[PDB]
Amino acid sequence: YFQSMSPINLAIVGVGKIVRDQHLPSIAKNANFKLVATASRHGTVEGVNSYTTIEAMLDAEPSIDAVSLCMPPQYRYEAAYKALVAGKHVFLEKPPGATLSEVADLEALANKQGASLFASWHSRYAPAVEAAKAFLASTTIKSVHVIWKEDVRHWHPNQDWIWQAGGLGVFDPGINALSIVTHILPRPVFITGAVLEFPENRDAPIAADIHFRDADGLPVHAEFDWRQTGKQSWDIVAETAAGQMVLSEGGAKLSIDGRLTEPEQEYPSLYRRFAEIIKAGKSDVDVAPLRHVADAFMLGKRKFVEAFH
Amino acid sequence: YFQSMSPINLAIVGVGKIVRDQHLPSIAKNANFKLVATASRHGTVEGVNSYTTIEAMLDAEPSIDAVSLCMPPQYRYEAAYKALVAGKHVFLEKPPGATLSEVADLEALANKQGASLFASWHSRYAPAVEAAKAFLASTTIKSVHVIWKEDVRHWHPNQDWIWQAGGLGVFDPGINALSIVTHILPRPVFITGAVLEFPENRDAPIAADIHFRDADGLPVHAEFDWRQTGKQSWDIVAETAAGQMVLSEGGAKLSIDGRLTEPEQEYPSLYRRFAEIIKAGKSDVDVAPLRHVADAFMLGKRKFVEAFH
Repeated sequence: YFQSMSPINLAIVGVGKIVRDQHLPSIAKNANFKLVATASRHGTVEGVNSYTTIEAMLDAEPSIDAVSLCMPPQYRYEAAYKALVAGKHVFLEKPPGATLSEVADLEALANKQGASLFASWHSRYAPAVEAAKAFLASTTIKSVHVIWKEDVRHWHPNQDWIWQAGGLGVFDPGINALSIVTHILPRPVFITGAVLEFPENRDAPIAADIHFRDADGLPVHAEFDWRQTGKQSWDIVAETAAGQMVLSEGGAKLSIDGRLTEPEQEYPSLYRRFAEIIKAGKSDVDVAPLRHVADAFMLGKRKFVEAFH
Repeated sequence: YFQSMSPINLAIVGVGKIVRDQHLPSIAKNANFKLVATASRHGTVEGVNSYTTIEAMLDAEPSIDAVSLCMPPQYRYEAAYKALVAGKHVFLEKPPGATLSEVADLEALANKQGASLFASWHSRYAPAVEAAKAFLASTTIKSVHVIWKEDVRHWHPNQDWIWQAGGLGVFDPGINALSIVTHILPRPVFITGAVLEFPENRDAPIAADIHFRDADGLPVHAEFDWRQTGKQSWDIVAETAAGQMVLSEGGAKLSIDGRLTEPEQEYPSLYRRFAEIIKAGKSDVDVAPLRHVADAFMLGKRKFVEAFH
């Protein structure tokens, strides 16, 4: 027989491009959620109750069940903490925190409160991702090459944050490839060597060359480059004995040998995942891609290339 | 009534100073262990069966129950992996791996095999550590200052490894203070800002200034310095309202207010801990201090100071 379900009452904290282009539109389509409030000193949503602080909102809106926290990782611990302390489920934007320690702390808090915490990784939900995963599982794998090369100027015009110590530099778009690889490969990998290319100012890298291995010694090469002004590349190529998969366009398209076998629904699947784990009563906090970033910074030979303006 | 127990049959893999000064002597005193074999291309132990490779030893000595792996983190994954694959308990030297990812991998392997894995942190077992921990628990804490300043020249004469990318630089002795703080404090902390001081060659830092917070905003300041040629400092000072604790000499001595309240038994307690968790059927892999190191490298403003010879 049919089981009726009331919506999960959702609040949004934060504003910006991703909030307008991705969050709000996906929420509007998702019937398992009701958007009941927003909290921000930088904007409101027409016809939705608004508050300037997360504490003000948690006080005044006791019907809230969950919160999507859309700010950058810098400001984000404190807000995630109060939400979980209130017992709300929490949807974290990518990467899930500034440090791994903050995140492991938030995770412990969440378990203790029975609240579902979620590290979203949008790229992991790009439309050819699961078909790559299922493929690689039936097949034997030889090598893996990750190419993620894009032009800063085009995507991050005049921005300061990316270059702060902590801003991650090229790892900012790079963690997305990591969030795919981590899901796609059969076995976990680890960094074996890394080179990090910094400008003379600022305190964050422009390119990286990284090698990984798994336990069976499968080699993984990753190149991240923020100077690729020409052809845009977001691919992960795997030499297989069945016999060569290419996943391109940030996980969007899959060509087995050359037989190129759906449309981009990343944020809508994130919200499906969030609805899903709330109803299962679980968390989904995979830190593996942020862990790879931190390892790269810890192991990386710090190489200086020029200046950037 | 009395319960009799046979020894845990132990193998040692690796050689060096710590093997002679700490491991072997502690093993010799510990009746819960029997040293049955060694594996190394760099030395043997008189009257103990010797092998050149860990695989040779695991084949020929089926009575082995556990292994202490004493090599540096570089070589150490592969050996830890084969041991756990064999189903042996594993005692890892500090830090437990080169990367956090390798360690999380070894941990998963261990659980899957039912084998006890152990990240040893010797300094955590320094003789005033538990008295600090119990103190801070009954008390309210204001601030925490960590001073860990030592002269390289004295302790690491002419060594190359410490400066490799991956060698950790000053974080090598610094992770020991981290391994205390992590145990001593009531709540977990996280890095809020960090400065990392590199020489012009090599690829690893000489000093670090690091700030942390916990959830209640308790401030923690840490200074690590490898140029302190004068007074040797390994202290962690906590301003309390009961009313000021000093833990000095790498966790060895405790002065509450000035009432300075045992002798150094780090490795013997490590082996007690290892015997203990094997009999309980559990692992003890606290990565929190290595996690702090990786965070520091990921968040750190990379500052250049001079050259080093």
